[PDB]
Amino acid sequence: DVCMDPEPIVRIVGRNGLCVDVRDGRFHNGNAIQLWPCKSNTDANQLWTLKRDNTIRSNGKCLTTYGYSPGVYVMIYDCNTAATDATRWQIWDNGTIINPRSSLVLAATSGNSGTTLTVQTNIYAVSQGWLPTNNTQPFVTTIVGLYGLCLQANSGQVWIEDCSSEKAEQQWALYADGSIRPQQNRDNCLTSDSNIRETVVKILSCGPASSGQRWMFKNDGTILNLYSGLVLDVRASDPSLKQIILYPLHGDPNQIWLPLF
Amino acid sequence: QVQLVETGGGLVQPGGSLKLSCAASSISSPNVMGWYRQAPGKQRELVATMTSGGNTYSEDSVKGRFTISRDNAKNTVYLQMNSLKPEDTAVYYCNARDMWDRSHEYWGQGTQVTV
Amino acid sequence: QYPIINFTTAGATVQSYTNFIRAVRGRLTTGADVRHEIPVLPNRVGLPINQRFILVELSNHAELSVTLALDVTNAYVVGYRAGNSAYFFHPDNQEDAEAITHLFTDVQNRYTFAFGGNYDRLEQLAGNLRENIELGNGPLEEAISALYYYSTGGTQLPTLARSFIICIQMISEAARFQYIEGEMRTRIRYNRRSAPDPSVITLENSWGRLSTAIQESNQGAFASPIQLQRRNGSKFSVYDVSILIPIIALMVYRCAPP
Ligand SMILES: *[C@@H]1O[C@H](CO)[C@@H](O[C@@H]2O[C@H](CO)[C@@H](O[C@@H]3O[C@H](CO)[C@@H](O)[C@H](O)[C@@H]3O)[C@H](O)[C@H]2NC(C)=O)[C@H](O)[C@H]1NC(C)=O
Ligand SMILES: *[C@@H]1O[C@H](CO)[C@@H](O[C@@H]2O[C@H](CO)[C@@H](O)[C@H](O)[C@H]2NC(C)=O)[C@H](O)[C@H]1NC(C)=O
Ligand SMILES: *[C@@H]1O[C@H](CO)[C@@H](O)[C@H](O[C@@H]2O[C@@H](C)[C@@H](O)[C@@H](O)[C@@H]2O)[C@H]1NC(C)=O
Ligand SMILES: [Cl-]
Ligand SMILES: [Cl-]
Ligand SMILES: [Cl-]
Ligand SMILES: [Cl-]
Ligand SMILES: [Cl-]
Ligand SMILES: [Cl-]
Ligand SMILES: [Cl-]
Ligand SMILES: [Cl-]
Ligand SMILES: [Zn+2]
Ligand SMILES: [Zn+2]
Ligand SMILES: [Zn+2]
Ligand SMILES: [Zn+2]
Ligand SMILES: [Zn+2]
Repeated sequence: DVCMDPEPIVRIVGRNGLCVDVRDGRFHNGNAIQLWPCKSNTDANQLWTLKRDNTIRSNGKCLTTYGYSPGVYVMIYDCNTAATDATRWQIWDNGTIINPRSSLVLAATSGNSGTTLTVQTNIYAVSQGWLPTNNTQPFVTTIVGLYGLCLQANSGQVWIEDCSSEKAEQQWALYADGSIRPQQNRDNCLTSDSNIRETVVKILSCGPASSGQRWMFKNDGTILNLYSGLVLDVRASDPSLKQIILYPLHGDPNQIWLPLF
Repeated sequence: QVQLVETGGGLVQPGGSLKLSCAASSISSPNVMGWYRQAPGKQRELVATMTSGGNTYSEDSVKGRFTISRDNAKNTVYLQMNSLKPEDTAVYYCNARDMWDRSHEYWGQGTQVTV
Repeated sequence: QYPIINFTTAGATVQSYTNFIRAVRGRLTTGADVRHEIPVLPNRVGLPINQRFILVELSNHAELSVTLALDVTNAYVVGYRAGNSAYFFHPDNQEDAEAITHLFTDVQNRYTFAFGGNYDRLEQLAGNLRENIELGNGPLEEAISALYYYSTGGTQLPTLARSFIICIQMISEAARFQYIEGEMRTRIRYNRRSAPDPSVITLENSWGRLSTAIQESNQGAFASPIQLQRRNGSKFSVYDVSILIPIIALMVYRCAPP
C-alpha cells in the first residue's frame, strides 16, 4: 500500500524544553497559545492530535495563526469557523513548524513560562525549533568524533578529548528546540558567534535562543547549523588547537560525529 | 616513519615577501598538510593547513596575506607570504597528519623566518 | 555476477572498516528513496533477480577467504560460499528459495541449512546469546576461518552459528545503523574484543519496527513509541524521527510515499 499516515496525539516541546500549552486550559476561540512547563497528566491543553489534514488540534480546536504577518500571535480556535489557511501547519524534519500560507513559523520569542507563541520569519532559531513527543526530558548523550574523541565542555570553552566514562563534562542534552546543552549548566548553549567560516563555537547563555545556537544531527553523521548551512568541524583535524568551528561541508572525518548513549 | 623537510626561512624587513616549502616521504587518504609557527615565549599556533581535498583552515590575522598550495602528487605543501609584519617572525613548522589515527601526525623541525 | 565488496581483517584500520561499510551501503540501495532524511532499501516487489543480491568477500591474514551473500532488500546475510561449497540459510519462503539458486552459480554443490539465519535460532545453535559473543576485528578473523573450514569438516555447529552472529552484526547491522558501525569502529580503534551492549542488541531487535514507524509516520511523529536502551540497561522511548536520523542509515522498504 501507500503508507497510511496516522493521527498521533502528542505533546510539542520547544524553547528551553517547555511545552505548547493552551493558556489556563480555556478553549474559547481566540485564546492564546503559550509556552508552559510540560505536564505529566492527562490535561488536553498540552496534548495535540496531528491530523491527516495538516491540522494540529487540542481538545477539539485548531492551533491557528491570528494572521499572516510576522509577530502576530497564535490562538486556539474552532477548526470550522477559522480561516482554513490559518489552521494548516507543516511539521518539518529539521524541527520547524511552518504555516504554509504565511511561510512563517511557530515561534517563542521569549523563554519564560507563560510566553505567548507567535509566527515569525524563519531563521532556524532555537525560538523556532520544536519537536512532537511525549518525552519531556532532553536526550542526554556523549558526542564522539574525530579519533574517537569526545566532545567536552569546560565553562565557556568546548573541545574534543579522550572519552572518560565518568566525565559529566562530556554529557550533553539535546533539547527539543535543537540546542545542545552542557549537562552541568542546562541554562547554557552550544553557540556559534557568527555565521562565517572558522567561527569558534563556545558555550554561552541560551538567552538569545538564536539561529547560531540551533543544531541538527544529520544522516551523514555531520552536525549542521541550520541557519548558516555550515557544520561542526574539529579545526584542521587537530584536537590540540582546542577549537571546534563552523566550516562548509566536505565530509572528512573531522566533521563526522555520533551520538553514543 | 614519514619525514618532512622544510625550506624558505629568511631574513626580512616589514613589508617583504617570503615563501616556505615542505617535502614529505604517502600518508593516509583524508589528511592535512600545512604550517604552524611559534615565536619564543609564546605558544605554537596554526597558520594554515590544507585538506586532502583542497580545503584550507587558516588564522584570521594572516588571511589575505598568506597563500597555501599543495599538489599531493608526492606530498608537497607551499606557503606564500606578503605584507610581512614583525609579528610574523617565528620558527615555522611544516605539519602532516591523517584523519583516521591520532598517532599519524608529523612535523619538520622548523625554519626561522625573521621579519 | 553481483557486485562484490571486499574487506580484510589484516591491517584493518578505522579507515578500512569505515570505507568498507559505505561501499556496502552504496551497493545495497541506490539512495533514491529517502524518508525523513533516512535512506530506504529497494522494494522487493518490482526488483529483478539480477539486482537482488550483493556479495562481500572476507579474508584473514591467514589468507582464508569466504564470500557472503546479502539480500539487498533487507541487507541481511542469506548464505556464504567458501571455495567450491556454498551454504544457505533455510529460506522462510519459496520465492526466496528460488532467488537463492541464482547465487554462486558455479559452486561444486549447494547446501541449505535446516535453520534460518535469525538470531533466536542462531544463538540457540551456538549455545550463547548476543550479550555474550564478543565482536571486533579479532572475532571476525576467527569467524572467517570458522566459515572456511566448515566445508572441510573442522568447524563444529555451535562455532558456525557463533561465526554467523559475528558477521551479521559487524556487516549487515552496521550497514543499517551508523550507531552500530561506530561501536564496531570503536573496537577497531582500540583493538578490543567486546560483546554488544544493550543499546546495540535493542536497535537490531527494533530495526524492522523502526523501519515501519518512520515510513508510516505522518510528519515525523510516531503513531506509537518505540522502546530503546542506553549503554546501561536503562530504558527510554522514541516518539519521533529526529533522534533516529544519525542512528539509522538504511530501512527496509515498507510502503510507498504519497
Ligand atoms: C502520548 O501520551 C498521551 C497521553 O497519555 C497519549 O494520549 C492517549 O492516546 C491514546 C491512544 O490514542 C488514547 O486512547 C484512545 O482513545 C480513543 C478515543 O476514542 C480510542 O481510539 C481508544 O479508546 C484509545 O484508547 C487516549 O485517549 C489518549 N489520551 C488523551 C488524554 O488524549 C498519546 O497517545 C501518547 N502518544 C504516543 C505517540 O504514544
Ligand atoms: C527543512 O526541511 C524541509 C523539508 O522537510 C526543507 O524544505 C525542503 O527543502 C528541499 C529543497 O528543495 C526539499 O526537500 C523540498 O523542496 C522542501 N520541502 C518543503 C519546502 O516543504 C527545508 O529546506 C529544510 N531546511 C533546511 C535549512 O535544510
Ligand atoms: C573486491 O575484490 C575483487 C577482486 O579485486 C574486486 O573486483 C572488487 O571490486 C569491484 O568489482 C569490479 C568488477 C569493479 O567494478 C570495481 O570497480 C568494484 O569496486 C572488490 N570490491 C570492491 C568494492 O572493491
Ligand atoms: Cl466558559
Ligand atoms: Cl488532543
Ligand atoms: Cl495578515
Ligand atoms: Cl571511535
Ligand atoms: Cl529571544
Ligand atoms: Cl591557532
Ligand atoms: Cl522449508
Ligand atoms: Cl531467505
Ligand atoms: Zn475567555
Ligand atoms: Zn593532538
Ligand atoms: Zn594513517
Ligand atoms: Zn596483521
Ligand atoms: Zn536476545
